[PDB]
Order: sequence, then structure tokens, then C-alpha cells
Amino acid sequence: KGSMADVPANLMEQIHGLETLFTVSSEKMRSIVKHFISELDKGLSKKGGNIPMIPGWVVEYPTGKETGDFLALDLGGTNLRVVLVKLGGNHDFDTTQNKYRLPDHLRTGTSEQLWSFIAKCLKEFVDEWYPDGVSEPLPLGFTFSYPASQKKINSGVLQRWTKGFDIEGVEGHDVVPMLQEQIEKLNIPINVVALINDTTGTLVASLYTDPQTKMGIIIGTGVNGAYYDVVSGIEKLEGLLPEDIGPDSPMAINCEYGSFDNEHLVLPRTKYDVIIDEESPRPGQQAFEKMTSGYYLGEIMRLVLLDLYDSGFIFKDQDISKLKEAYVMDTSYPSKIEDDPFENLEDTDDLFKTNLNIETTVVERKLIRKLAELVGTRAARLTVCGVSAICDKRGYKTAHIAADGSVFNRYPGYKEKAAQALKDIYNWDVEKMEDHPIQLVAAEDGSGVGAAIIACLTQKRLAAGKSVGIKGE
Amino acid sequence: SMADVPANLMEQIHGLETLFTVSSEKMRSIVKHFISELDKGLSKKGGNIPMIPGWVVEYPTGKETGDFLALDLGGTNLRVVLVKLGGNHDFDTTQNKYRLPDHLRTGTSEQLWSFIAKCLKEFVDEWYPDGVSEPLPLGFTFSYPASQKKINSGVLQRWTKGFDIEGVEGHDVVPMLQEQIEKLNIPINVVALINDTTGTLVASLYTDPQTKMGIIIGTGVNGAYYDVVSGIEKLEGLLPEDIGPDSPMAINCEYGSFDNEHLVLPRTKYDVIIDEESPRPGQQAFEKMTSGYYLGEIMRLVLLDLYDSGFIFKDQDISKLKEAYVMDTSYPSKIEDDPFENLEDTDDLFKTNLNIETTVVERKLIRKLAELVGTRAARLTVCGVSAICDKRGYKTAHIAADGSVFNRYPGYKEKAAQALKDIYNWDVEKMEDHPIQLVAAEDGSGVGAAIIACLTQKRLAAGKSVGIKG
Repeated sequence: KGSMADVPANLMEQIHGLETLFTVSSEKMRSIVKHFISELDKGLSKKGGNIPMIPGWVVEYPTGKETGDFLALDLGGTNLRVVLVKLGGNHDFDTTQNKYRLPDHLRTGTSEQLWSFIAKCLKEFVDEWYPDGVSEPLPLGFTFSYPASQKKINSGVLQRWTKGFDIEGVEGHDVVPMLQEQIEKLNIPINVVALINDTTGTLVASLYTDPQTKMGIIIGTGVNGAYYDVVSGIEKLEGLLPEDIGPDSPMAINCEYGSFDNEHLVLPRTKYDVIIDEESPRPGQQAFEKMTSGYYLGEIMRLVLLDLYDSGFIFKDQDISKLKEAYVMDTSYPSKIEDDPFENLEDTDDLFKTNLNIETTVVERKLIRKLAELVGTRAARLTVCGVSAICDKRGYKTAHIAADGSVFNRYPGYKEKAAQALKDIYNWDVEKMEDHPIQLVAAEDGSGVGAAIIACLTQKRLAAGKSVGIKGE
Repeated sequence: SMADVPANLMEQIHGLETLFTVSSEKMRSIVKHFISELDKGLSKKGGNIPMIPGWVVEYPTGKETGDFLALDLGGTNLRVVLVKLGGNHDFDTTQNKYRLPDHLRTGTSEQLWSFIAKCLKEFVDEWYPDGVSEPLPLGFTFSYPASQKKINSGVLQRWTKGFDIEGVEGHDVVPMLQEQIEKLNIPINVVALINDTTGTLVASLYTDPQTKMGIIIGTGVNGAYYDVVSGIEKLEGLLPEDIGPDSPMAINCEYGSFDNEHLVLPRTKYDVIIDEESPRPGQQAFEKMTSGYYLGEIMRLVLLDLYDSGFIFKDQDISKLKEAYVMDTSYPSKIEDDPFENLEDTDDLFKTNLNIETTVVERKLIRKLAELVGTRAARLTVCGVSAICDKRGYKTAHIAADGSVFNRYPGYKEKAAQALKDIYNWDVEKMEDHPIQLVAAEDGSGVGAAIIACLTQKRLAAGKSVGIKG
């Protein structure tokens, strides 16, 4: 009975236009899902597609029965962490970790400098927690989130550095023996048995603790999704697989679906999304990421607000200079705006006054709050198309979708928006979000615990002479 | 851990360990005196702990139904909540929140109460646009120090939070609010006034039948629990027939003032300085020792001491460190949360905010200190829990906890659970199976006030008493 109550016609007309632009109907969500499924298939065929659909070489489900000590290394752009995981054999584990800031020089240093530094961290970690030593070398899973290809789980050929890394002699080389040799130079009892993407670990660690997990999903600054296909449904692997990775074998897939619809034929791009892509570092790339990542939501809002300012609707007597800086509005903007509990939107007031030097009227803030809501809701509804596509493709009528990332974890009402979206797509007759057949739930730690459990599943196969990659690798 | 710390500094660290460590023995001795002071507050003579009756004389069953209002008055904001009870330990809520105008703190009484009534009007017109047929019962959370002779009364003893409004101290705030409601014609009855902690207790008992205490651990500290009428000497001869000796009675302890006599709390010289330099020296002793408001200040004074004795920050500009309260709760909290081997979060904190560069060893000392401070505060806080549970013979209990320290201070739940285990020395493995344990509270000052209002309205409708006779 309230809401946009006090908004003048000149402005209400603009909001309606924005509602049209940013609303994704159930019909549109289903049409996207079909194109998505199509692209997942295309990605698993010999021909390939925009969606990479990368085999992760985890060829079995965790049972929950696994036991013992395993390690993870999570190497990022700024930090690494080392994680010790003790598997309890009953869908349970204890963890302990330490975290290390990378020295400034590693970014542009030598290959040796990077791997020897990681190795010193490993030794210091291992010395502390096993004063006496270990019966067997500790299997280690390496989350190496840099573009990298592999023909077996226990390798990773770097395609290219990102995040400002610029180390010679690594691109086009297998990083696993690089690290392994620095480990042994220090005499650390560790075997690097796997290299993974964090999203694969998210899938694996979560299926370990929660048997109903059918997907690992990351929604933050980046987006990605991982799930288990079956070898027999992967045309591109035909003629490449060894005897003991048979057709019924599970195969974890790292989708890298951020690239879905780079053709721009499916997603509902607005004039604002076009500007964002055109002005971005890689125009025409990362289409789905650009439509779902939390990284762009403030930027969408900025461009809308600039458009409305330039057309003379808002901020009429204000100095809007600071709003002219690309990315000046990060994810905290829509987040704080949707989270604002005040009738007069005092948090929104404070955000604009103190960070942008813009004073607003109540009506203006009402429009700003409506705009953040449309943008957040759009993102969730598009994201959930990825989830639905994976479930429909695989026949999962029910599922826990194990979710992580700064948006899922911290964007206000995101869980509610996503559950509503899934309910809209399938048209479920259900009361409470807890009862939805397909539902997002908090993931386990993917880049750490997930990598360690992958190390376990890998070790058991290596110790029995069972393959974990294309025959002859 | 601390292998890199030289011997001379390690001695200073040991000294601080000694000063800030609370033994399980000292915890039990403090509890023993805390129980005595709870008793003295319930006696005719009274004591330093006010032990205010909250006039909630029954337990919620969870079978209550209906539509109920709450008003939560803070120092910055007020919240109006509509609560719908569904008859099964369940509820739906919707709320609005309003910012108090700048001038209210030092304005007139009329200005405060009419602003609040105006917010109530807007809320009711939004959710009941066609009006109602009979008044909506409202519970009013008013957490300032206040005596109560009846559920729907609150005589302000003392403004806090920088409120300085004339003609309120010493007077019942309920009629002042009710009056402005009438002027605007809002179909509301203010049927109850409550302290937030009382609401914490009652709302949490409504959804969790094992709740035996409501506790707030934040800027302010307080606890509430149900005593029994026969254990409240100060009400003897004051009660009507239908509030008998066996009736439950919710008690708002206001135990921040526990041990103002300085006889049991293990105050260090740093605690003494904080007290002497505070706006109310000699008051709020227990609060000063357990509130989150002082945790950074304690650290600030220790560090300043070590600097003055030539141990740390030797070549640093420590001027920012000389300002009182410059270090709020976010300092020990971010420091304890620092996940880096070389304490990189602590580094940025000091450089960026205090313009102080630290060595690795100094940051190890700093982190050690924050742990000591946080741990001490949790152990002293649970002396209050333990005192209430031992007073009433609760051998098992859920302690419904709320407040910025309980909710956000790093590892606090673990420190508190370990402190209870140390006190009782239980035979128990998993922290989740602790006999007496803190659990997350329901919304005290919203959902709690509405439920108390529901309980009160039920008594009134049947003619039953809700205060002293008279």
C-alpha cells in the first residue's frame, strides 16, 4: 500500500522504464536456461563452445567415509594459505590453517623465488604441526586459480598469468613439478598430488559433508560453477581415456561459465551493460560474468544515475563530479542501499553525502533504493539460470547447491532473491525457502578443505595404480 | 608462536599474563559474591544491584496468537515492530526504523514523546490503513535505568547516551508517551514497559523452551532471568492475592553496578585509570570490566605504559595513542581476527589509524594482549551467568545472548564456553553439549516487547494484576 507513493510523475515514468529494462520474467529465465543447457552440451563436444566445460579429473564421489591427514595450498594474487585437514570418516573434519602475505617482489620476480617462498611457508607450517614427523608424506592439493590446462590432475600448465603476475619461464610450463622440487630441496614430507580450481574444491568438499550436494557455485567478484557429469556424456574425451576411467565414471566439471553468451544473443543487456562491456578491459568477453558478478552492480547504478542526472531528473543543484569516475561505486553501494532499514533511507543519505558529496531528497533516495533492488534482483535471477541449466541437463529433480562468494555471503536478501528465482522458474507449489526441491546452501571451504579432500581422493587412486588423466600422461 | 620474542620483552608479556589471567578459582569466588549481591538486591534493604521486577509473572507457552506492537527506543534511533504470533513457538515480524532528530537529546519532554507518537502513527497508518476495531497492545522497550511498580510503568532514574531532557528523571515515562498517542488518536495501548534484557529472555523462551536467562553483552551489559515471588523480600506485603509466593517473576538485574565497592573484581592499575578518568568514577564497576566499550581503551593504556617504560614503539610518533577512547572495540577484535603469520591486519590497523609502524615481535605482543583482554572479559561475563544459574539451581540452561560483543567479537563464544567449563569443571567433550551454554537470542527489544505485551494483555483481559496493589 506504500512504496513509490510520493514519487512525482516525471520521475515515476523513469522508474517504470527502469523496471522494464531490469526485470527478468520467468519466461525469459526459462528461455535462457534452454540456451544455457545447449551451450553446456556444446562445451562438452569435440567442437567446443564459449563455455570451457573443463574436466577436473576427480573421477569419483567422496563417500564421506574417507580418513587421514591432507594438505591444501591456496595461492592467490595477494596471499597464500596453507591448510591441514584431518578427515573424520563420518562426513566430518578438523582444520587448521595459516595465511601468508606474498612479498611485493614475487609478482615480478623469478620462478624460483615464487616456489621457494611457498616452500618456506610449507616447511614452517609442517614443522609446527608435526614436530616429530609423519609416517607417510602428506598428500597436497594445490588450488592454483590462474588460467591453466591439465591432462591429469597432478599437473597444471599455466596458460597465462593474471592479477598483475609477470614471472618469466612459467607460462606454457607445468607448475606442479616446479613446486614439488622446492619442497624436496627443503626435505618437506609432502606430495603435490593435485592442482584444482577453487570451484571444483567447493563442489567436492561440500558433497563430502552434505550427500545432497549436486553443484558448487561461486558468486562474488568472479562467478563460476562446478558439478559432476559422467564420462559417457563427454564426447570430447572419447578415444583419450585409459581402461580404468570407464564410461560410468563420474567426472567433476569446472564450467568457467563466465563466458556464456559472448555472442550476445541471449542475456538481456541494457544500454548500460553495453557501455560497461565496451569500456571494460576485455570487450566482448565474460558476458555472463558481466551480467551476474557483484563487481559491476555499483557501476550499473552509476551509469543509470548519470543518465538521469544528464537528462535533468535528479541531483539538479548538486556537484556530481565524483560520480563521473568509473567504478567509484563498488559493490558496497547497492549492498548498503538495500540493507538501509530507515524509512527516510538515512544510510543511503550518508553514503552519498560522505563518499560522493551528493545531497539527496527523500524521493531521490527512494529511486536509488528501487534501482539497487532491480539490479540485485536481476543478478540473482540470471545467476540462478546457471543452476537450473545444470540441474535440468543432469536430471537432478532435487539438489543442494553449495554456494560461496562475497555476494551469496554478504549481499542483503540475496538468498531470498535466488530462492524466489528458482521457485519462479519451476513454478513450485511450496511455502518456505527451506523446502524448495533445489536450494542454495552455504558451501564448505573450497580452495582449502576442498583441495585437501581432492588430494585424498587422488592419493587413494595413485596408491592403487589407478589413472587420474588421459591415457599415457 | 612466540619463538622470535626476546627475553626482556617476554618478561613483560608474562607480567601482563599474570595481571589479566582469571583462574577458575577466582571465577568461583567472584560468583559466590555475585550471588550474595543478587540476593541483597532482592532484599528490603536493597544493594548496589537494582534487581528490578519486570512484572512478567508467567512463562510464554508458545501457544500465544495475535498481532502485537513493540517500540524500541535507542539513543540514535527508534524501531517500531509489528509481531504476529502463530500459536506454535513461531512469529512473523515487520518493522520500520526512524532516526531521532539531532535536537531531541537536549530538547523538551513533549518534543521527544510527540516525535515517537508521530512515528507510531505513520507505522499504524501503513499497516492498518483502514484502522482497527480495538486498540493494539504495545510493549515499549526503554532500557534506561528505571524502577517499576507495575508492568506499564517506568520511572526514569537517570538518562544515559547523552540524553539530557529536563523534567523526566524521577517521573513515569509511560503516561508521557500514552498522552501523545491519544492526541494523535492512535489506537494503541502501552500495556508494558520493558528492559531489552527482559525481552531477550521472554522472546527466546517463546521459541526455545530451555531458555533460562536473557543476557546482553555489548556496549552495555545486563542480564535477566525468572526468580520466584517468595524469593523477593522487597515485595513482601505489597502484592495482591493473584501474584502469589510461587509465581514466577522476571527480573531485570541491571548488574553493571555489581561490585562498585571494589571487593572482588580483579581490577588492574589500567582498570583503575579507566574508572578514575570515566564520567562516573566509582560506578558501573562490573560493566567497566566486561563491556566491549572498554576493551580497546585497556589495550591503549597498556601499550602506552610499555612505550613509556621504553619497551616498544621506540622511534614512533605515538601522539594519536595519547587520545582517550581512540581505540574502540574494533581494535582487539580485528587484532584477534588477524589470520596472518606476520599479523598483516594488525600492521595496517596501526599504520593506517594510529600512524604507528610496528615490528613483527611488537605485533605478536599486541595480539597476545588482545587475546588476554578478550578472554578476561568473557570469563568475568560468565560469572554473571553462573551466579544466576547457581542462585536458582539451574543445572542445565540455554543462556540467550545478544549484543555486539557476543555476536561479532572473534572467538567470544569459544572463550565463554571454555570459561563455563572451567568454572563447573564438567565431564563433557563437545562444546555443543555443554550443560549451560550461550545460544543466539531472539530479538529482545522488538519481538520480546510484543510477546510481553501479549502476555500482559492476556492478564488484563481476565482482570489479573500486573503490579503492586494500589
